[PDB]
Amino acid sequence: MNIMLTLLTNVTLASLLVLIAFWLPQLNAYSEKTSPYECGFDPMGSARLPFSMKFFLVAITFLLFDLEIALLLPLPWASQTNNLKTMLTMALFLLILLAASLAYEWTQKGLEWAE
Amino acid sequence: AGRIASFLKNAWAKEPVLVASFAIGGLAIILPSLSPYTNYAIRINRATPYNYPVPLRDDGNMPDVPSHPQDPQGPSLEWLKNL
Amino acid sequence: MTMYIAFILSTIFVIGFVGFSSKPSPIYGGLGLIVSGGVGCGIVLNFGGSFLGLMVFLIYLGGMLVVFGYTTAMATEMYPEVWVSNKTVFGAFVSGLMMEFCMVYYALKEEEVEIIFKFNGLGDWVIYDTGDSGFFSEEAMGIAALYSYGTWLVIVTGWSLLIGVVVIMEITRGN
Amino acid sequence: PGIVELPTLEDLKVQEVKVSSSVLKAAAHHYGAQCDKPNKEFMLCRWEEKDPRRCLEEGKLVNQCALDFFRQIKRHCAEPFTEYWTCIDYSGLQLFRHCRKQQAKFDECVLDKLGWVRPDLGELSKVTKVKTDRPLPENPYHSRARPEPNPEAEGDLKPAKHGSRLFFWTM
Amino acid sequence: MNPIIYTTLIMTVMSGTMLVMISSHWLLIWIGFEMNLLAMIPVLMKNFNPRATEAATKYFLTQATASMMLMMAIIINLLYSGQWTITKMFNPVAMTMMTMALAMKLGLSPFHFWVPEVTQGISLQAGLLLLTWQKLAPLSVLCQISQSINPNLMLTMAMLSILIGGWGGLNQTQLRKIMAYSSIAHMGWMTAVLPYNTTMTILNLLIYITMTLAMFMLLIHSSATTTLSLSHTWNKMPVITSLMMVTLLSMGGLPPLSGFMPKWMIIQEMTKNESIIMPTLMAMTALLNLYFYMRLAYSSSLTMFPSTNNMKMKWQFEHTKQMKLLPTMIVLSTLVLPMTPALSSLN
Amino acid sequence: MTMMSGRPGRVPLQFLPNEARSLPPPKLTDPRLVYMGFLGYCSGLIDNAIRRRPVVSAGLHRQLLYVTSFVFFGYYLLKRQDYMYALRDHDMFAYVKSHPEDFPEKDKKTYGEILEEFHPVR
Amino acid sequence: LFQAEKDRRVLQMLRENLEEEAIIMKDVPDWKVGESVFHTTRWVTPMMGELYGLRTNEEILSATYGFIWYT
Amino acid sequence: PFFDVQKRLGLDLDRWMTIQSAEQPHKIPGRCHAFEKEWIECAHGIGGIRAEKECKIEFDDFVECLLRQKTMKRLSAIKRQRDKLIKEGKYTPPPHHLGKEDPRP
Amino acid sequence: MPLVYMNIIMAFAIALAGLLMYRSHLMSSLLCLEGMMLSLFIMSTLIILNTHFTLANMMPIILLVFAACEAALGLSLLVMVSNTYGTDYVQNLNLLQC
Ligand SMILES: CCCCCCCCCCCCCCCCCC(=O)OC[C@H](COP(=O)([O-])OCC(O)COP(=O)([O-])OC[C@@H](COC(=O)CCCCCCCCCCCCCCCCC)OC(=O)CCCCCCCCCCCCCCCCC)OC(=O)CCCCCCCCCCCCCCCCC
Ligand SMILES: CCCCCCCCCCCCCCCCC[C@@H](O)O[C@H](CO[C@H](O)CCCCCCCCCCCCCCC)COP(=O)(O)OCC[N+](C)(C)C
Ligand SMILES: CCCCCCCCCCCCCCCCC[C@@H](O)O[C@H](CO[C@H](O)CCCCCCCCCCCCCCC)COP(=O)(O)OCC[N+](C)(C)C
Ligand SMILES: CCCCCCCCCCCCCCCCC[C@@H](O)O[C@H](CO[C@H](O)CCCCCCCCCCCCCCC)COP(=O)(O)OCC[N+](C)(C)C
Ligand SMILES: CCCCCCCC/C=C\CCCCCCCC(=O)O[C@H](COC(=O)CCCCCCC/C=C/CCCCCCCC)COP(=O)(O)OCCN
Repeated sequence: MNIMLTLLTNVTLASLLVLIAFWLPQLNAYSEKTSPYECGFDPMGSARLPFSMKFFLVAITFLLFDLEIALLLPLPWASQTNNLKTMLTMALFLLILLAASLAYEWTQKGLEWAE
Repeated sequence: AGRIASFLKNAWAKEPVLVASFAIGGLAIILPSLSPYTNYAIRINRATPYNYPVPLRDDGNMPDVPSHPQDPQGPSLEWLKNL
Repeated sequence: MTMYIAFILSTIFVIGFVGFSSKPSPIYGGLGLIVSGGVGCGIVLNFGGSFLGLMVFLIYLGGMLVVFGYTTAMATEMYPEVWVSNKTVFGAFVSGLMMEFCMVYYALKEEEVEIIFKFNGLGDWVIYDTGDSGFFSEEAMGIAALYSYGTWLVIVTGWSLLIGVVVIMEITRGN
Repeated sequence: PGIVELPTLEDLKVQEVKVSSSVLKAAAHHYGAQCDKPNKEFMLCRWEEKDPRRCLEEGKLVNQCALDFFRQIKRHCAEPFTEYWTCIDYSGLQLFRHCRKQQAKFDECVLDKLGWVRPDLGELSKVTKVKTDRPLPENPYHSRARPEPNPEAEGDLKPAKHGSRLFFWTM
Repeated sequence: MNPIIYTTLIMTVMSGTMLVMISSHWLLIWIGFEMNLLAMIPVLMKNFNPRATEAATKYFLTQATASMMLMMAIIINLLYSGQWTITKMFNPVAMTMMTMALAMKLGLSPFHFWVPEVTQGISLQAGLLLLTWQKLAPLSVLCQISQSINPNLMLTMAMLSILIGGWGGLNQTQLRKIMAYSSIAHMGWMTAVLPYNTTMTILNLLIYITMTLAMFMLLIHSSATTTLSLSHTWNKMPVITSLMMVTLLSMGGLPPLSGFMPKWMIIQEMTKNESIIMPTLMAMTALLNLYFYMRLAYSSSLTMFPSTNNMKMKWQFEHTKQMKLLPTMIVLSTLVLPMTPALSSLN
Repeated sequence: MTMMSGRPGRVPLQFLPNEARSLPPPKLTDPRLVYMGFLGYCSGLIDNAIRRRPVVSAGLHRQLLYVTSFVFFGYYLLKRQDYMYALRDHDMFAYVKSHPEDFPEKDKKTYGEILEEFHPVR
Repeated sequence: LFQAEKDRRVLQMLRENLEEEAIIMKDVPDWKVGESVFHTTRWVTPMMGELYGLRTNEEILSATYGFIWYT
Repeated sequence: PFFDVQKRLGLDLDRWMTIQSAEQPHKIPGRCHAFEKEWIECAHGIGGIRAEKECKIEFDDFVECLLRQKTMKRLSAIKRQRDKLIKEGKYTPPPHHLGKEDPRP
Repeated sequence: MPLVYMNIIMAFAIALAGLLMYRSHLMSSLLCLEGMMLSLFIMSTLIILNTHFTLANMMPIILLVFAACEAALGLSLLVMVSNTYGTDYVQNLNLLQC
């Protein structure tokens, strides 16, 4: 309830700042002024054209590696269990396979951006 | 004996970060199995009373079970305060 | 009925689902899924699952960043579509909103059976536990028991993630 | 499927222990040391009967014993105890760690006024035995009679008469 | 692809199937399906050739949709009973969702559209694996939950699969699409008897698997994926076409061949349950499969098609790599009817 | 439905329970075993045919292994099948014994007392 | 001590709800007052809709979301 | 189909997580531990067909604990009658149901 | 069932419907797959929290993990298709017929 009030307050303040920014000054909008910026000359093509990703395989890999932090985040609570020998074996097993995943991608040239 | 030394020298000269990370990971894997304190941690995790200790019904032949918390029978935590 | 917070959050969840289920430009679709993830995090927080809600919100923020990056490369479509830019997308969005409002109205003041069972409302506060004890979080202990009880689960999950790295590297190889 | 039996409002009447949480935590260790027998009797009843309606009289004795305990503290040294729980109350987490001087003053009062010894680390969490005249409940789950099992397999195994018997096969 | 990587992907596919087969918890069965699909996708793309990419994408979309409905059914069942064990599926809406998800995974009609396309788009080894190993996990799940299965829905999909496989096979010149439609029809036969007797389902699966393995290995031996390409084999290896003709006749279900045993065993079972119209329609519909097997037999073995001059060069070379289990598979797919009573060892 | 999948006391992956030892083993001259050996011999002949070797006399060690493996597997297959049919018979007889009111013994009339309709052929 | 007081608090709330049910449903055709919904006769922990059903929204909100919302 | 290697080897790969009455961490019980325990015990070993008919009382109680449908129906029937009785005005709910109670510890 | 459960189930149904009714972009369908996963996560978490099944608290996390493997798989395929056509339109996947 307090956090909801905090979020509402922050968003309201930011929106009021935008509203003041758009309603206080004098606006003289014309076609030359609102045209896209590309250093003084008109743009050649559209900015909505396909823009190649050279790190596409790292981006897919980041999806799997990001899910492994979800598996490792409860580790502080897992250290409170009585089966510390089983727990430590599982924690290290997950980090070793995580490192092995990185080793496989690294050696097979997966971390290099496409040219 | 002689190949591994040259390999280690070359790795330390070119990729010290990988040598440091592999050494730290190897120590992290190995050392817990050789430590006397690893048992103590388990014992500490066993001494933490998260839930209520439900009393037993005294059947008359339960010598090692205490009748009062301050009675000498039962588990002791003297090893913990001196640690 | 109290403050209608959970019902409002679930309604916003459904509205976000309708937004990305309309199949407009992916940039917009990604935004609708982010809204749904945040609101579902709020729903789970309102039930005592702080860790699960925060984890799902974080995971979907990362996934939607990757999806945005992929959309700018392979799903660009020079005039990208917003919900009001095309009759099909707007029609699907309006159909979703109308169907959700119809279901809510039919289940709210009266008690209809739709597919499985019925509902009278009463607010979701009714079905709670009343349990009073604890120096820990039950949800946290349940999640942490993965490393002592769920050894088999850890094994299969870790193997699947390693294989996923190998598989993505095999698929995109080409040649 | 039947009316739920409930106690009357009068059976639920008892002299309340109207001290605050910090007051209870300041006296918690000595209280657990001194009022252990009725407390353990009530907890054994509660965990054996699985029904709050069957252990009201033991809860009343728990309240009565807590009243006697607090009556002894107020009668012998209320000052030292009051300085101890007031210091404990200030903390947002109600920490024992922050009030060790006040705790010493209270412990040394109760040691010579009443001979009370503060339990050591590990003692209040022991599992203890309880002597009780309350009979052990027979069917606390109110279980129905379990259905009888399918009978058994008995006898020796003989080859199937005239083999497999599948259509034309003679074996 | 590296041979070690191929080997470990094959082991992961098999491990997912076995995880489904040994699990008592629904979540582990779902995990087994996910693990199977994850390693299955790169096997379909082993040769790049964009048709393989298309087949892999279609297969992934179908199987991911089926997995989602399967998970939803698991969760509904859990909601209506705090149970994770695979059992008779306490909720009927959950049961319908589960049956539809498994029918999508197997490719039963009307979820059958993907099988011909994916099979045509992948290689013959990938097709062999897809049409033999991939059926084990869903059928093993269906055997377990068979008691709670609604007969009207399952039998409707079974009849639809038999009809659609028979009709679709008639129009095909490509061998992989013929195999796919044959697979759809045999899946329908398997699932028609499932609510009555799971031992008959297992028996039909085993006989279909040996027949499919023999047929796919004979098509790998003679590198033919079209009818006209297979029509050249009489002029290079007549024995292969003769064994192919006998295997096709067995797949048709003609007595005294091995193919006949499952149908004979299913019809009988359905007659003990007072089902007469259903087996009669299924048996009469299987004649479409027999027709388009007979047409292939006419093309490859019972007549001689014109050949080419360069075939002469092929007369000077031998098949280098040999499939050791092909002879056993052929004999098992043809000459096994006299040992029908041994089916009692499957229960 | 699985008729005997969950029979009480059943060991999960045994293939041959101990009680099956109470049954007479199949004879080594069992006609079913001879048919398994014939299947192995046919597998060996087809192996020679596909490999383009003299069909009848190419590899006698390989043909012998085919026959021996088929016979060896068939022996245990026959043992399991016979045991499973014996179990079916045992359970059916025990159930008939334990449910007399469901299988009532009926005194049978003679054909002199039964009245069958006569349908002339003409 | 806390368990002893919690038992009495829950029981008193249930009894008060029973006394109000006896009055509200006096003239409902065949309503059995205080009738359980379970076949079994053993104790069942109340659902918080059974304890706070006839009470104000403030205490209902505090009993449902008080601990979760406290920051 | 199901190859019960867990039963054969006594391995317990996933049976620890099948039911809610099976050895939770810190002995935290499920909301319906008694109901599921009674239902499981009643139906143990009699087979699925027999259990469905003979343990229907236990299973119905367990389902009532799980979803509490009858409890919500009863509470709704209580509050609808109370609303009707107050709208025309002859109930006057007691002061301890309006916030004027003297709370107990 | 309360209104929240039906809202979650309706969200799943809307996502499944969204997946089934294809428009043009492949990525639009991968997003509906992700939405179906999110709806399942919320539904199972609500059921698990409500009944206080402590061990089951780890299963949604597991459910999340295989959600990523399925997404990463799909995106991988979306790359190859795009590399063939310069477009992720599902109309291009028409080389194989029924
Ligand atoms: C009811 C009772 C009856 C039940 C019936 C059950 C079902 C019956 C069968 C059902 C249908 C089976 C269909 C099989 C399709 C296979 C597809 C295939 O392989 O292609 C065809 C293949 C085509 O060959 P090709 O195209 O001429 O060759 C070119 C190459 O492909 C060109 O490729 P390349 O150049 O890359 O060559 C590499 C090559 C060469 O190989 C190598 O160089 C070896 C290299 C070694 C690398 C080591 C890597 C180790 C690291 C990886 C570790 C992975 C761990 C995964 C586990 C994770 C667990 C979390 O490797 C291969 O070709 C394939 C390797 C196969 C590996 C098998 C892995 C088995 C995994 C077992 C999983 C279960 C484990 C327990 C799980 C428990 C639950 C968790 O030829 C055949 O396979 C003909 C068909 C063979 C079927 C066999 C007949 C059925 C079985 C009969 C025996 C008895 C069965 C019953 C046993 C009863 C229990 C005792
Ligand atoms: C720090 C964060 C918190 C800030 C706290 C204060 C919040 C400030 C509010 C934010 C808005 C700042 C805008 C300040 C300038 C006023 C702009 C606008 O509101 O005034 C005119 C509003 O007038 C409109 O023409 C409409 C007038 C009437 C029509 C509808 C209004 C009906 C209200 C009835 C009024 C009659 C008397 C009411 C007495 C109470 C619009 O004129 P316009 O040129 O476009 O905008 C450019 C303004 N310029 C000229 C200064 C550059
Ligand atoms: C028979 C099969 C052998 C050959 C085939 C291999 C295929 C299987 C893959 C690996 C098999 C291991 C699975 C065994 C199940 C684990 C659970 C059991 O063994 O006990 C655990 C023992 O776990 C230990 O950590 C040792 C086993 C861990 C093995 C390390 C992982 C290596 C797996 C590598 C193969 C998997 C695929 C490839 C990945 C690289 C924990 O028990 P514990 O905690 O006392 O008590 C729990 C009960 N409590 C909670 C109520 C108290
Ligand atoms: C075309 C003919 C079919 C060919 C089949 C392949 C031939 C090779 C045989 C495969 C070798 C493995 C089987 C024997 C090894 C050990 C078996 C044991 O470990 O498993 C037992 C199982 O034993 C097997 O089921 C018996 C395998 C025998 C297969 C042959 C039957 C073929 C049907 C008759 C057609 C004629 C074939 C004659 C061959 C020439 C455990 O029983 P259970 O775990 O409780 O049942 C699991 C399934 N349930 C619970 C759902 C029922
Ligand atoms: C026993 C525990 C093991 C696990 C614990 C470690 C935790 C995680 C650590 C590893 C994470 C993943 C490592 C990824 C491996 C990278 C492989 C690789 O690609 O290496 C090459 C380089 O080659 C190497 O691998 C570097 C040297 C070999 C590995 C490093 C040393 C191996 C072990 C050394 C320490 C052993 C213990 C110390 C002994 C102390 C001496 C007595 C990369 O360089 P390039 O990108 O090609 O450079 C191009 C620009 N010039």
